[PDB]
Amino acid sequence: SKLIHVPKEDNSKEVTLDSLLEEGVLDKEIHKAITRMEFPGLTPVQQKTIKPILSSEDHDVIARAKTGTGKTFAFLIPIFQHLINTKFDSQYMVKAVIVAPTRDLALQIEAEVKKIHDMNYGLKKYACVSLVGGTDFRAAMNKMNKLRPNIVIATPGRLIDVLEKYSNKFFRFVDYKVLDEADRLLEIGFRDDLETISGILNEKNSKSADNIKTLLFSATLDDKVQKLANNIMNKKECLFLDTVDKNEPEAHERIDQSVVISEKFANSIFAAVEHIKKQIKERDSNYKAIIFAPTVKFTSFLCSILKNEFKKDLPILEFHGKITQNKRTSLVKRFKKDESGILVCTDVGARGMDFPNVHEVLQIGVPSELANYIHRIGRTARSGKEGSSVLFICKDELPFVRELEDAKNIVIAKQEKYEPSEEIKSEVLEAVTEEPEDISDIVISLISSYRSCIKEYRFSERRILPEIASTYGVLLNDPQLKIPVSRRFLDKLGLSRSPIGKAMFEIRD
RNA sequence: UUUUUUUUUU
Ligand SMILES: Nc1ncnc2c1ncn2[C@@H]1O[C@H](COP(=O)(O)OP(=O)(O)O)[C@@H](O)[C@H]1O
Ligand code: ALF
Ligand SMILES: [Mg+2]
Repeated sequence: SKLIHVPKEDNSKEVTLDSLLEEGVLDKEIHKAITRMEFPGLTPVQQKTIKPILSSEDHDVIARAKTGTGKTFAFLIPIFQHLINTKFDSQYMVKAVIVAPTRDLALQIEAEVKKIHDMNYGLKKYACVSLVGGTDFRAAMNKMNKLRPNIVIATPGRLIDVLEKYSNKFFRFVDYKVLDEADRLLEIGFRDDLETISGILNEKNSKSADNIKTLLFSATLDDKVQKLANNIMNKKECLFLDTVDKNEPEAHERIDQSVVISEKFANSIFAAVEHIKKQIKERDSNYKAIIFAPTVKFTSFLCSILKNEFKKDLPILEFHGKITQNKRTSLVKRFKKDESGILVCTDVGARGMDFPNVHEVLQIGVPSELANYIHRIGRTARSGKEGSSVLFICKDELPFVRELEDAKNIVIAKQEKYEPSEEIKSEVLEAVTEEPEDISDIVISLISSYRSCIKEYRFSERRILPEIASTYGVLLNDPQLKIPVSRRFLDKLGLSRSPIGKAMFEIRD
């Protein structure tokens, strides 16, 4: 299919809510809802996408725009307009399906639809239901039946669950599907799900297999995503609407990025603690920050340390995929409203989540994928606000920083070294209540996460894996102590003949 | 001794 590039333009005419109303693109009812939100104007991605999405041209749309620049309303506004344009046709049926890679993001998008409803009660007739895992299936279906929604927001697993059973009842008249965080949804482990979803919707569509228009949105995408999305794009033309220059870095330029380089992975823990201590003092506890970590077990560990250090000064919130969904949703609601606090999380929170007025993003170690560096730091400096980010890594993780330069043109100007005092080490370690077995579990989770990104980040296996493993000895305050394991466990890892394995583990069988 | 997410509360 024919890809049509519409690159970034400097001196193009400003599109406004009024201009779109006057032009007949937007109806008064959606104009009213968005005007009442009192935004200074429409963001660049909103100006670029609203009219093309609503065009009668037989095309799909790909849109790229930086983190926090209003991509959500860029698709929600034209979706609502479509519902108004076709309001007397198939009025009890789902016309738009929006898919997101995390449950909390799907639920946030639903909350944004409700904000549109609250600014104009006349839009409540275009109802919305979320279909996400970790919620009661029957309760959600009762809501589908009661509200007969025109908009569904979903995560892939639960959507497939519902579609296998109820595609005929609600989904035979879909006109749009949206992949939010599109590049994430087309990686391995989501791509097959999106192809399943797309196939069902196309097969069940009452008009034709190519009726559905597909919209892809992300801060991180290019021409390669069209290839990955080939099996789910129906139309003969695809419009690529880009608000970022070809060679311009995808990271938001307003973020003051820095990197703090330690000799050892574990030292990044002490560096982050001292950094947070300094920010709390200098800002007089007026501090809202998000700190990312590589694994669930390490995130939980890091939370314990930060509570011991800082619970007297700020709330510390624990956010990852093993937190119950009820608690995930409640903590997201709280951290959205709170003026201060520290959110400690995995990449479950890297993309999409909009927590207003976060001052700083912190990272201990590397993200789960290169693109998530851009999204992680993009949790700050949203909707025209300022922000800073600090990457805490060890020397053996430096090839990640080089890959950011080579692959994404991201060059972090501020770089500094860190070495922990014996005082901070004692302070942090003495409060740790985890047993050795728990510490082993935590460090092993890190070994596995780092092993999976060696190729992508061009790490030296022989250096990074022993360094990560040595965290066990650092945390137990004995640097020659290796991780005690069995022979069969070493065999499962495939390291029973490796010198790398001998450096990491002691066969205490 | 589940590396980040992602149905199985259908
Ligand atoms: N036109 C606008 N002007 C200012 N802020 C906006 C505008 N549109 C949306 N926002 C706000 O910007 C924030 C980030 O939007 P979001 O859609 O989450 O960003 P993205 O999806 O591009 O990362 C939200 O709080 C949203 O309400
Ligand atoms: F691009 Al986003 F939250 F969707 F930063
Ligand atoms: Mg978004």
